[PDB]
Amino acid sequence: MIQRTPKIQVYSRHPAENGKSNFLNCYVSGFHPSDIEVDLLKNGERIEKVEHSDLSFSKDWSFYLLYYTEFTPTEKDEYACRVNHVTLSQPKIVKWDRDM
Amino acid sequence: VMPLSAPTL
Amino acid sequence: GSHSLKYFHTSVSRPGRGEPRFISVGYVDDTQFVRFDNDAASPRMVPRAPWMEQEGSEYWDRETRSARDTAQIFRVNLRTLRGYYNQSEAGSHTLQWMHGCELGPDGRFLRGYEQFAYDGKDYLTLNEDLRSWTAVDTAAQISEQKSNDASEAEHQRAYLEDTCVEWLHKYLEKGKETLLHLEPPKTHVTHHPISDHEATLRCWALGFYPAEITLTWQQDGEGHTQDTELVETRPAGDGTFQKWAAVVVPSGEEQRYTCHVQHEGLPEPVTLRW
Repeated sequence: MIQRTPKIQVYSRHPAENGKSNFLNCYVSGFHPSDIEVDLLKNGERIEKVEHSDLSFSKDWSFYLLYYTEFTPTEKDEYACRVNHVTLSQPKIVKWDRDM
Repeated sequence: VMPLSAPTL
Repeated sequence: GSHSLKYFHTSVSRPGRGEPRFISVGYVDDTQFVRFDNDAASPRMVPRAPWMEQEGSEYWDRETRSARDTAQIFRVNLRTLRGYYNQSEAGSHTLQWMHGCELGPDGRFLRGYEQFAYDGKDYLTLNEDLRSWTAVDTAAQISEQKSNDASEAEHQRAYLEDTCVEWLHKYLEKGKETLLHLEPPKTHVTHHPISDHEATLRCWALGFYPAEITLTWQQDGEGHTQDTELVETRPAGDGTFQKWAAVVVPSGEEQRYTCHVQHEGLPEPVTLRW
C-alpha cells in the first residue's frame, strides 16, 4: 500500500585526502518497505565485503541503514553506491562526490 | 531493557 | 539535559523464503547499544556499544528471552493481521513496534510512548495516560479489545514508568564517559563557482554528538535564505554525525552570507563566512 522511495547519501567519514585511509558510507533513509539492497562500487565493480548498521526506523515509520567499507581514496578511482528497491524503475547509482 | 510483555494483536 | 531509552522492532514476512525476519534495536539518546536479529542460528541479544560488553549472562539471557518471545508473538501477529485485512499468503507484510521513556532535565520521568504500525502506517497507539489505546480502524479496534482483555496497558505502563526509567539511569551511568559527553561540530565553508554569475557556498558541521543541530544560512544578517539546500543529518559511522547546508549566491556577493551553527556542545552559536 504505502511504499516510499529511499533517500541516498554517499560520503566519506572524514574529508577525503588522496592516499589516506578512510571509510566510504552509503546512507539510505526514508524508505518503505524495508527490503533493500545497497552495494558499494569501485570503478563500476561491487565491493564484495561491506558492513551495515542494524535496521531501524524514524518516527514516521520509514527505515534507515548505513552501509560502509574501509577505503583509501585516489584521484583516479571512482566510487558509487547502488541501491535496489521496489520503488525504483531500476537500481539507482549515486556517485561519490567528495564535496557532498 | 525491553518490555517483558509483547502485545498480541 | 533530557535522556531517552527507546527500542525499534521490525518483523517482515517473507512468503516462501522462511519465517519472518525480526530485528530489535535499542538506543540511549542517539547511541545504539543492543540489537537482536533472528536471521541466524541461535540468535541472541548482543552488545552494540563498548560500554555494554561488561554486562553478564543474567542480562543477555533475559534480553534474549524477551526478544525471542517478542519475535514469536510478532510471527503470530502477522498471521492474524492478514486475517483481519483479508490478505493472502502471497505478499510480504511489515509490523513495527516502537516505544520509549523520556527523562526531563531534572532526571525524572517526563513521558512514555508506544505505537504499532502495519505496512508503514499507524495501527494501534498507547494513549498519553498509558492506560488506554487508540485504534486507526475496525481491525485495530479488535487489537484494542484484546489489549483491554489482557490488561496490556498495565504491563506497558509498568515498563515505561518503572523498568524503562530504572534501566535508563543504569545505562547513563554505565556509558557516561561517552553518553554524557557533548561533542561540538567542527565547521567549515566550501566555495565553488557554478557559472560566471553564481557560486555555491556550503557550510559543513562534522563530528558532532548528539545529532540535534541547527545549520542555517542568512543573507544580510537576518532571517534565513529561502531554498537553502539541506541534507538530512547523517551518521559518520563512528557514533558522531554530519550535516551540511548550501546556498547559491551571485558572484562577488559572498560576504553577505553567514552560516549559523547551533549545537549543545558549543559554548555559543558559531557564525562562519567566506
